[PDB]
Amino acid sequence: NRFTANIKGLTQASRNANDGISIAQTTEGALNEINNNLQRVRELAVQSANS
Amino acid sequence: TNSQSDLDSIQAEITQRLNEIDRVSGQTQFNGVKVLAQDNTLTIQVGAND
Repeated sequence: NRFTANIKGLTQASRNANDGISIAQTTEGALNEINNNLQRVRELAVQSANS
Repeated sequence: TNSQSDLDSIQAEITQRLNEIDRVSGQTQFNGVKVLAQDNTLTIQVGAND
């Protein structure tokens, strides 16, 4: 009985962990978009600096 | 030798040339920036560094 419980818990635990990776990837997409927007802002600031 | 009626015409030319070098420096601009009207420093951001 103990082994069955562990096996169930491990698989389910494994099944939830994939979800954590998915959440990280989702955050990364948004973060990547933010970074892209930021790169443009820095370039614009450099252009803006000239007298 | 030059008469004073000569010097009047030469002065008319000289004042017109000086009005012209006052005009072409007073109102000349690259992107709305009077280059010769006033003295100042234009700083160029030539690098990613500050």
